[PDB]
Formats: sequence, structure tokens, C-alpha cells
Amino acid sequence: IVEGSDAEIGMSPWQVMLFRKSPQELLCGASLISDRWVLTAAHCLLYPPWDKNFTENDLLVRIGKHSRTRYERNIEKISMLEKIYIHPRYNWRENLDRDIALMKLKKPVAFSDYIHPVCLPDRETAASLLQAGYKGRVTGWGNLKEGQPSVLQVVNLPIVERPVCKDSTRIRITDNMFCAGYKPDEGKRGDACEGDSGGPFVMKSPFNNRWYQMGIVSWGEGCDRDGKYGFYTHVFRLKKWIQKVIDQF
Amino acid sequence: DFEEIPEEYLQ
Amino acid sequence: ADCGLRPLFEKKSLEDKTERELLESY
Ligand SMILES: N=C(N)NOCCNC(=O)Cc1c(Cl)ccc(NCC(F)(F)c2ccccc2)c1F
Repeated sequence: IVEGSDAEIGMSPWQVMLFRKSPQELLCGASLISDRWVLTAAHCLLYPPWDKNFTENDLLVRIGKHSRTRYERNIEKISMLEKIYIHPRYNWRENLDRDIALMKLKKPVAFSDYIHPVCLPDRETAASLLQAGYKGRVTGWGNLKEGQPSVLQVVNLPIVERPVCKDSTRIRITDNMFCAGYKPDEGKRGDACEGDSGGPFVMKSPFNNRWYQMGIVSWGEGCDRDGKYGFYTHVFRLKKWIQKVIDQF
Repeated sequence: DFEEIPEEYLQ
Repeated sequence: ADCGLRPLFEKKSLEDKTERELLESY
């Protein structure tokens, strides 16, 4: 996260860290959506242009974390994966369209002050909250500039109008994405960056006071460049696939 | 850089 | 069923430092 702040303890209890077994390193962020399902970005697992293709056994998920590198004894939980599901029509060849993946945990995780699922948006929440100018929140342990933080970082960013997202890039934008960030002339900055991928873009409903995950940190060009924006996977647009995977497996 | 995690998980 | 409600914030009726920024944008 670039131009963000240290998160408070327990501020994002759904934040998950994707951790490589060997070499031991941070791969991506992710989010807890139930006691054994974790949502993340497909490109975190499968991206052939960089010879990236991880399987259930290459990975650990670490839940309830705050420090980036410490083993947070008695606080964090570490889980193994049972199965990984990548969207069938994830487009890694062109534009990272449908950049989304589900991960089923070997065993359900127990909730605590530091570990708690986020909600998935219903059609009406999405309709009401996904609007240009509204702000959402992004979190991650990713790079601080286009170097690495000691604790989880947070930044609030406004949703940007569709026409503006399109005119800022040569990449072909789809309905399964939205962009967010400040305009060059708005004075405030901030963006996700490398390592933040797979993390949640969340919003707090003014109606029921619950936090909903609206997007998944997907891609951008550099980090926090003027006239550029972060792009996020549109979670609701892909909810049918999410729901399908879950009640089948 | 990262603090070692218990060996059982690296399994 | 209990999603999106943080034990250390919503459940105790405490606010985090910047959530107001979100609400004020809506
Ligand atoms: N919010 C941000 N500042 N970054 O977001 C989090 C960092 N996520 C990534 O690094 C994933 C990623 C990957 Cl795997 C491949 C290319 C790009 N960017 C190059 C491109 F934009 F040209 C592009 C876009 C999509 C397809 C082909 C090429 C990319 F960002």
C-alpha cells in the first residue's frame, strides 16, 4: 500500500496473508468469507507469463495477522489448503478479466477478536454503494512505493467514474472490473501495490453497519502514479460463480 | 526476513 | 450470519480512526 497508514489492531479481521512455504515469502493478500473459505485474486496463483502456477501444497494461509514478518504466537492461525478454484474464464492472456479464486481450507478456523469473516454484497447493497465518489478501504502488507511495512497498511480510496478509468489506460476494461483512486487534481494520494494483490476492497454499509467486500485488488500500472488508477475485481458481478462453487464443493 | 513458523505447518 | 461486524469495533460500538471518512462520502 502506497500513502497509507498503519492499521489498528483488529481493524480488518478478514484480512488473510497468502504465504509461500519455500522460499518462505509473502505472495498476496486474501479475505476470509466464512470459517473455511478464502477469497483471493486468480493471478496470485496462476500467471503463465511469469511462470507462476501454485498448487494447494505450495501455500499456507495465515489468518489474524498484524505484523508482516513476525510469527504472532497465540494470535494468528495458520491453515493448509484442501482445494483451489480458479474462475474458468479468468483471462490471464489479455487483461486479467475475472481475476478471482476461491480456496477451501483443510479445517474450519475458529473466530476470535482478530479473525472474523467479511460479508459478500447482495444485489441491493452493490447497487447502492458502488458509485463514483464513494470511498472504500484497501489493506495489505504490499510494497510502500513503486520499502516493505512492518505492520498491515490501510488506505481509503474513492470509486472512480467508468469513463475516467477507461481513458487512463490502453488495457481493455470489462464490466467485471472497477477502478479507484484520487484524480491528479484532488491533492490526496494512495494506491495498492505489488504484494497487495488478492486483498479486499471493503465498504461499510450505512444501512446495517456491516462491512461488505466489494472488490479484489487486481491490477494497475505502477503504483500511485498520477493519472492512473487501481483496478479491482467486481465481486458482485461474479457472485453467481462464487455461490456455485461453495454449495457444490 | 520472515520469522520461522512452527515446523508442523511447513509439512 | 455475523459477517462484517468486528469484535473490537462494531460489537463494542467503538469506531476506528478513519471509518467516518467512508460514511461521509456516501
Ligand atoms: N493497484 C496497483 N497499483 N497494482 O495492483 C496490485 C498489483 N497487481 C499486479 O501487479 C498484477 C499485475 C499483473 Cl499479474 C500483470 C500486469 C500488471 N500491470 C501491467 C498492465 F497494466 F500493463 C497489465 C494489466 C493486466 C494485464 C496485462 C498487463 C499487474 F498489475
